[PDB]
Amino acid sequence: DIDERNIFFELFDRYKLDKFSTWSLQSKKIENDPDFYKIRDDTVRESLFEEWCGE
Repeated sequence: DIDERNIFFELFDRYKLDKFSTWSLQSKKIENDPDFYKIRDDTVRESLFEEWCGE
């Protein structure tokens, strides 16, 4: 419940995604990384990205 989210943006910056371009080009990219599995809810993972994008 919003806490853990910033972890993924953090991961998401760690690998400098594009939080706007695609969810997965960024996430299928962070995929194999144990950090995509920080949260077992994939339905939350991509919601992360959108907040962090302009967070």
